[PDB]
Amino acid sequence: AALSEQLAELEKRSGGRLGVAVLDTATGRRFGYRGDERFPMCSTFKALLAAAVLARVDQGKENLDRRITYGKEDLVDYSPVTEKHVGDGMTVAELCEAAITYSDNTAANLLLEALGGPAALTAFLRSIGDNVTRLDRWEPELNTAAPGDPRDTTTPAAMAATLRTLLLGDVLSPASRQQLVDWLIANKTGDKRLRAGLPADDRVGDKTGTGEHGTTNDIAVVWPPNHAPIFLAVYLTESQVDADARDAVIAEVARLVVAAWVHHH
Amino acid sequence: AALSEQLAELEKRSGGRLGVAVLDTATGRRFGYRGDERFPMCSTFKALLAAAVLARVDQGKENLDRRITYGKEDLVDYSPVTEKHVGDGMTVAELCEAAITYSDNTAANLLLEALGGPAALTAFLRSIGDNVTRLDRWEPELNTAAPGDPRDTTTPAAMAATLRTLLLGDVLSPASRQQLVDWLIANKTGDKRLRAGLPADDRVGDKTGTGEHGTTNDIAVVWPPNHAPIFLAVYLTESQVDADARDAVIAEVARLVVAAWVHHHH
Amino acid sequence: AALSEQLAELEKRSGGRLGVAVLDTATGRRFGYRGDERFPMCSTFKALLAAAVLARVDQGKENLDRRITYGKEDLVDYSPVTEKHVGDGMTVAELCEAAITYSDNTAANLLLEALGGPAALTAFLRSIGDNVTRLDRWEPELNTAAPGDPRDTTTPAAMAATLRTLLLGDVLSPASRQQLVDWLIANKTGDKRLRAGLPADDRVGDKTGTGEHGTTNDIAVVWPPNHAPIFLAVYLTESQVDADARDAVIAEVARLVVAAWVHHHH
Ligand code: NA
Repeated sequence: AALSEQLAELEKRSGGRLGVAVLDTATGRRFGYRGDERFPMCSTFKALLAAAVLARVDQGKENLDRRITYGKEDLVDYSPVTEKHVGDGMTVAELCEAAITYSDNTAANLLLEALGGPAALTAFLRSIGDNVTRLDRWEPELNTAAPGDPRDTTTPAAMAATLRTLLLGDVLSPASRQQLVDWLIANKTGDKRLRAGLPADDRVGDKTGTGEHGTTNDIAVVWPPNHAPIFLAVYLTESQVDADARDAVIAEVARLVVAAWVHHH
Repeated sequence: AALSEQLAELEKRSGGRLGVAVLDTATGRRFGYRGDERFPMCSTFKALLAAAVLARVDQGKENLDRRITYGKEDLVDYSPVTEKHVGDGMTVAELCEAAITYSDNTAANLLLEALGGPAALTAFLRSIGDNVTRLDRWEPELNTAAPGDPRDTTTPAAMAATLRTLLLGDVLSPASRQQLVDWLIANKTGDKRLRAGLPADDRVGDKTGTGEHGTTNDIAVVWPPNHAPIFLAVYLTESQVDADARDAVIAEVARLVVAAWVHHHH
Repeated sequence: AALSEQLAELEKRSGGRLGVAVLDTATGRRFGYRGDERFPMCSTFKALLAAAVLARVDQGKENLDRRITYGKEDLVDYSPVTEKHVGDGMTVAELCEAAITYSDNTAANLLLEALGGPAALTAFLRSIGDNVTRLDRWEPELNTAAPGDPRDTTTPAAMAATLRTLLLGDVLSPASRQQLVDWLIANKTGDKRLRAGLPADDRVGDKTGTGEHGTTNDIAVVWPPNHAPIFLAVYLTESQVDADARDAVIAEVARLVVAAWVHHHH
């Protein structure tokens, strides 16, 4: 396969370990490069976090309008949205929007205790047939991305399959599926990653992840024109190139994937 | 409200952080002073622990007559009932009664074991719509009550609303609801707190909490004569006065809330 | 009871603490020697781990054919099967077979991950009415078997009753019940323990456990000829004799139990 050889070369240039999974729901075709290896998910877990909250909203156990207040001691790093509402708090819906579109870390911590902690998120994932993904820690510790540590990891194939189930399955109500899609489409953190390499007329929703040990992740749902959605999970870790080059690797994966798919047609 | 100002002055005299929530089920009237701030709940969680046990009994995954045995090495501090039954053990019902009416710490640990741990209690609370309260540790570490630590915390408003759903809603069976009510009414540890400030003809059940960093708590269900229950959750932490004065702060909160309620009518 | 006196003297020969539980499903008779006390499970938990995985297969949330891959660095000690499939991985069914019949430790960790962790296994046991057994750690730490540590423990009576409900109750589908039975019957690690002392015409399935502090365990389901199943949970810890002599204690428990049952019938 030419795409696998292309990704192996791109992986070698990055100096780290690269994981790619593609799921085309029009064809059923799947592609994987290290698709069944574990990678630190980092903030890419926040897409699953909002899904578990929306499921509880569907169950009548949670309300998007419920207001959550907090103090300045509850703020952790990379919280550009929650740092502004120490005085008035934020609603659950506003916290999910901040956690997805701005990768707000404190918002994720507040939503995690709304669920009951990382084990509750893992249990929700087990409840929908994801027997692979696991969340173990809170922010910011879940971003350590140490080699050999299975904590807070997923595989590209499992993540892509889980999002297909979340966005297109019967797990969430039609209202919450659309809300999760709307949040991912409105992401502001991934202009340099998968979105950069995708054709401009593609409708894209995505959630990014960044961690230590040169970790750069991006997960997307892609709607080509008059085309069923394509799910894409890219994970890069242990890489030796700088932050901008790691983003370009993700963008390069997008270009390689699209160019592999123009051959299938 | 004059009550908010009165509690502000009482909070000032306490030197700490005071949290108050009132839930009046006869009218629907609610009141809160820092009702949405997190407080170390300490032993007040044992009311929710017993409810989670009773829910599993209603579930017939648990039996109130089931006997649990333990050794002296399993005893933690302040366990006045469980320390007397190292030889013969205690039933689940006896452990719940000991955990509520005497705030027995080892009894709480054994019941947490019967649940499957603090995360199992949190999961039960999430199953009944409490998205705020969390238990994270066992006895006695859950009582460290460090400022800024969200572990083992609740808010006054959440605890009052959860106590209401457990005692009035249909989370528990009628028999289980009456049993939890009976345990709370039979409490022996809270005579100097909310009970002290309430009118004598009030039917009251309560659960106390005490911890480090000058922490003194009390949650209660109060039935005035010919009156639907009123749920009351009071949390004091970081206070700078001794334990006797902290109990007096809780008793004064009951006096102020009652005085505010009678002024609401006459 | 003579069997109680006999187990008492045998316990003292072992130099440690001995726990025995018998559950005869033909008559309902149950026997216990320290059947209420907690013992470190060690690998005996893997029988419950496979049941929890089989329950999810019944629910359609897991597939026995699902392949799991792992790396060289993921292997822990005592992993005779998993160490040969770093390249090709293994299916869930293959991991359950290795975890049960060879007591493979890495296979158990991979299956614990498929569940969501030790707390997920404990939650499954609470869901079927086992309010006693708890798993807290992963391999190999769960085999520490420190005296007084309630982590990763069960009681003989709870394990026998749980094994009974898993193999004969409505928890699992008949297909997964038969699969769990077939795995236990195919165990390769218990020839020197309970199986050694049982009559040769008995059909036996078992799961062994071994840990530090001289811990030697074995749980079994025993089919005598034309007789309903008998469940037997034997736990030994803090033993002062070597590994072979600890194995011989378990075999002697089987001999003592069978002889006592011979007296029950005649
Ligand atoms: Na004892």
